[PDB]
Amino acid sequence: IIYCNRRTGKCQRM
Repeated sequence: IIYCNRRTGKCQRM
């Protein structure tokens, strides 16, 4: 996943 949601802040695949 590469999505960079500005809400949750999930940009990486950690």
